[PDB]
Amino acid sequence: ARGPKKHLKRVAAPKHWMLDKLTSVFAPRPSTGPHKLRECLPLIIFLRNKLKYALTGDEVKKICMQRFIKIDGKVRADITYPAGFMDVISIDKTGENFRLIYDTKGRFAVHRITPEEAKYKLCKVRKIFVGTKGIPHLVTHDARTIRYPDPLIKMNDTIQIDLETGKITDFIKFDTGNLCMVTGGANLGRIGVITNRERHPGSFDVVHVKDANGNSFATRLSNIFVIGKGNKPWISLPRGKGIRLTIAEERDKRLAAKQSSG
Amino acid sequence: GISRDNWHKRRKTGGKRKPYHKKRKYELGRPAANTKIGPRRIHTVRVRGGNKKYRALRLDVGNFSWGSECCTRKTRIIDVVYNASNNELVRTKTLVKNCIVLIDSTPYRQWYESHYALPLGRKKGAKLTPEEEEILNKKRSKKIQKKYDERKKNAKISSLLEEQFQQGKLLACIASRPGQCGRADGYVLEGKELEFYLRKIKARKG
Amino acid sequence: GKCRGLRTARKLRSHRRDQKWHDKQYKKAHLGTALKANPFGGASHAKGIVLEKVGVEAKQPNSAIRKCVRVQLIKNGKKITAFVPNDGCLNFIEENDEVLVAGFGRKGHAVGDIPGVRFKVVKVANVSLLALYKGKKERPR
Amino acid sequence: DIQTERAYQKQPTIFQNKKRVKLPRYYKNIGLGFKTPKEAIEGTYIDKKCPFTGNVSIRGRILSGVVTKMKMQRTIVIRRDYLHYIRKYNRFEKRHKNMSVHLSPCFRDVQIGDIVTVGECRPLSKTVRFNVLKVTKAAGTKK
Amino acid sequence: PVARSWVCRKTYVTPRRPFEKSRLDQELKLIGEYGLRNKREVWRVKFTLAKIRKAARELLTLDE
RNA sequence: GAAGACGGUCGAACUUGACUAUCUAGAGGAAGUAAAAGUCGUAACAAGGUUUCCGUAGGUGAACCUGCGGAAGGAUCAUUA
RNA sequence: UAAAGUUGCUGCAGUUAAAAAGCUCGUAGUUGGAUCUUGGGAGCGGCCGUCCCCUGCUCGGCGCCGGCCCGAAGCGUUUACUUUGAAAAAAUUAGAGUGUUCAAAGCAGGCCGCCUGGAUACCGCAGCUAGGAAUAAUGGAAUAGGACCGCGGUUCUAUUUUGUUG
RNA sequence: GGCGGCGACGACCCAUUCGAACGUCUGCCCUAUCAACUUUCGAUGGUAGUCGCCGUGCCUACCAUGGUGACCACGGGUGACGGGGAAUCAGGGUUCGAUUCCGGAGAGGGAGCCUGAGAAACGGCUACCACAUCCAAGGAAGGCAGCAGGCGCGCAAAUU
RNA sequence: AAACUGCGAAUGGCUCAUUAAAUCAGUUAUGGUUCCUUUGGUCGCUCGACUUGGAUAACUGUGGUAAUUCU
Repeated sequence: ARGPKKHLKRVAAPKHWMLDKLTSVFAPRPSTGPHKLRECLPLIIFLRNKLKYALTGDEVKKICMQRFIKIDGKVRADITYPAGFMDVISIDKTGENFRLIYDTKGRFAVHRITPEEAKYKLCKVRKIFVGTKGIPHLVTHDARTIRYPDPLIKMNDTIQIDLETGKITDFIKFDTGNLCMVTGGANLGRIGVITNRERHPGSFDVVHVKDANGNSFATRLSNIFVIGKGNKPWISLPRGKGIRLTIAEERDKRLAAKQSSG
Repeated sequence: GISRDNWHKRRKTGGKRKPYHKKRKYELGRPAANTKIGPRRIHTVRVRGGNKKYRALRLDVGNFSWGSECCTRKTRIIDVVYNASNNELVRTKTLVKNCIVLIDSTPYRQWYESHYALPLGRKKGAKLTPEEEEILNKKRSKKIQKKYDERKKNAKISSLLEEQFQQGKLLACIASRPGQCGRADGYVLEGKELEFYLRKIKARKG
Repeated sequence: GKCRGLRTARKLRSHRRDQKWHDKQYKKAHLGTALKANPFGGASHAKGIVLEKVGVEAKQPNSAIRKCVRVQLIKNGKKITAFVPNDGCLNFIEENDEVLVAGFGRKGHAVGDIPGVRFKVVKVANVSLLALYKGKKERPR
Repeated sequence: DIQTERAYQKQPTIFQNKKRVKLPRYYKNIGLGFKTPKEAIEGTYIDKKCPFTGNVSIRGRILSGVVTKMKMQRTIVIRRDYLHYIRKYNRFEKRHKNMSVHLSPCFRDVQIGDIVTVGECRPLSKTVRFNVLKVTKAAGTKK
Repeated sequence: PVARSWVCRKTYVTPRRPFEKSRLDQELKLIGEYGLRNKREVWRVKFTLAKIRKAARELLTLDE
């Protein structure tokens, strides 16, 4: 190509959207935004595919242009806006509020929350730099550039920010023992306490994470978030609590629920 | 056009390539600026990404520095003396980066004399007759003259600079890329740099 | 194999590579000379124009006269003696007729009693010679 | 020794015309647990491509190979032998790549046979993407 | 580029010897007994069993 | 601030000659293969009527013949103090 | 493409069926003798089974009258190998669920507003990671510029140091 | 007369997303009737510039004599776009992959460039070459390897 | 409506001719670069008019060429 791509083929789309392979040739190419192409859930896919308010994409136009969908605090009239991790989708006329947190299976769950909870989100810091006149700047995973943060906030921390203002409240240091939502790789959606960050100078730093049931796994650092101090999370978790019960456990727990419920 | 292509060239091994693609744009070359001494003609380019680049084609003024004691002044360039690239880019008076150029000294001489209050260059017998800077060699209070004398303890200049300042022509080295930035800035040579380049001027000349 | 070294991958591959050329079925397919000298140019079938009807004397043992058809191929301009199948089907081939011509069955080798005839006539004037023989299609003239 | 070339030879960082009444040397730690040699810190030479006293930054890959040729100015040829698995024959074949590698004159005691450690940096020249980081002499070679 | 499936596989395999008397007359014994219409209806069942029977072989190699 | 020109640069193309990858025409020559019954012989298979064969020479209508050395795949596993 | 073990790594042949160079030397290639740790300490089941241990020196917590037990860094023969981990587009293939009426398919669906799915496996080689050290290579001290020790000499160097300042 | 709300558009720079570009490591079919090749019309490297978005013999000037190869370079061929994949299939394999996804390339062949963030763009322009259209014969216009459709080519492929 | 302006037209689609360490793939680098757009910063930080100037198109009119989305 001799310039940037504007289309995205349906078969080329990221797997976690769970678009089929018979409705169209194309998937919605996410609008350029805070989150990456492969990590974002576009608004259209959150409206017509998950919540199923709309049927078509012209329906999602007729909902979003009425200025109802308020993604993390601000109204969005773009059907392919990249809503991503921790972002709070406020549909005001239904009085519903959703936080995009990963189900323990790779896909984003529909996780309803209290409006009292919806007022804040939690942001992983990507880097810190010192701006034009000794002014410490602070770039997050959703690119929310914050000037004059608390000086004890380091590179891989998280920051509980208030959406109505956009100011930090409290920050979780990246320390051993803290809860961790894993936001990349095979362990996507998994929750557990951070056990051992193993430093590999020049290469990628792996980070071991012990689960709540004790089923310890590992991840590359870059794919790791922190959601709580020790064992207590700062969000509401989606059901399953980021454990990833095995295919055998899933099977007999489907059999058990299928017979017991009736 | 004039291309900047790795693929027109023989491989490490000595075997020659075939082009799988035709000349791309982003492999621009552009013709050499070949900037000269004279009244300012600086053309602008539009370059990769809608950015600007300042083709110097004639350039005389230059913001040269005098590192030894921190001062840097806009000064007229008079000659190209030496180039470590080609011997022709001295014959053809072409300013490039790491050119050795004769520049004026009078901004530096005015500074030195308006900071240390010592007549620098200036042969004995030859006074300053018009009475301009004879006023700016005297006429302080008590403790301001004291400050100048305490500072004057550290006003010994090198023998080479003292000889160059006499002719009104210092030797300076272009640190800018006039074809790119459109400025002929740099630094005045001192010490073993100036010893080296005076030997190379002396080597080629005689 | 006659070198069971653990570090002998290239000798074993490079030997096999060299000794595959001593196979007929390989040497044939992996040179131009078999695909060039092929009158059909590597094609399955080929339309050509009948320039005479030819009796070919059957082999040593059995002794009939095999009614074949001398063909100028269109694509190449090359000369082919192509056999005509079942009883009395040379009566369906007027001279200067465009005939579709296939192989005989043995991948360009001479078949049965017929010396150096590798081809059969399939259709004549774009009408199938089985359909003319069974009388299903009539010859358009 | 130095100022052989037509242009003057100096480190671009250190300024050597502070007013008086030895040239101080710029050097850096390369990282990745590699000790900068004493020769780089002590030395008089100037080499812009040296990963201790030059404008080059080592990142990405760290390789190793036996030195083959020390012929041309300030660079050598290493020879990296490896075993390529052909799967049909469940066997390996001895292959080699011989890359051109820049050899900083902080490493002086280098002979053709010494196992040299190299680090990936920006392209120095048409064929050279590796500077030398340390030198281990061939097994035994002391006399 | 189109929104069509393409995914489709055969549900039978034609047997290697086309004229085993023992097979021809055991597959017609099946067709008569169970009122099927051609040997494709038999090779369809035989093929499903062979895929089941292939998957079983694959799992019996694995450790308990 | 338009035309236009000098110079540089990228460079299609064109002329001239050589090198050359494929295809094609070719007087004539010289082979090979294929036919049901052509001519001269009978070289080989029986000690094939001079044992056959190898290498290398020369010769001759043709198979071939002869010299020299070699082989048994020989027509002798042996031949007697 | 299989059948072709008629291209042969698995796995072919080479006295006479096609085939071992006239013979030998010979460099890259390929292959290469043996040898370098073992006994028991702790515990269970009914003499035999399954586990934990048989490297060492800067920063703090289960404690103690400068250090003892231990936690976290950093140096630690070098590789192949094996096991684990990270990471590795979907689509295809295997494969979980699901009566497209069956099926190929599909990614849906189920229940008198609620519930549920859209799993998982494989992804040679090369690269990254962490256990094992058998097998194979490589190494170290042999004119001693050899260890482990404490000592006495010599060139350049953090200041804790003279109430605050020469 | 002075103070302000909700937006729209604009804007230097930093960051972010979307990429792009050039680099690292390792991996490709046949061929030796291709064994030496590359190099003062750059071959490998040094030094200093020019150019370029930047790293680089990318290019100039002066240097040094390198660089690659029996672990097959170099040259030639390929009915060779590469890959994810396809067929076959005890276990090994063999063959295919123009073909809907990824990446590359080209718009009759070469070449040059305008605009723009992004093009050496061809449903943009400028020449040349080949072909071809309209012409009051002065001139003008062209690019279906987009969708249909036509001719031709063929064994071989659909509705203007 | 037209017209100026802005944005797009560099995506999509087609084909596979060329191309054999090239393309491509896995794997890293960009501490060597560029980046419309979105997103978030930034946008009285410089100590030195209650809104300015000349056009040009659409429109009207006069055309020319056999002919063009010519002008």
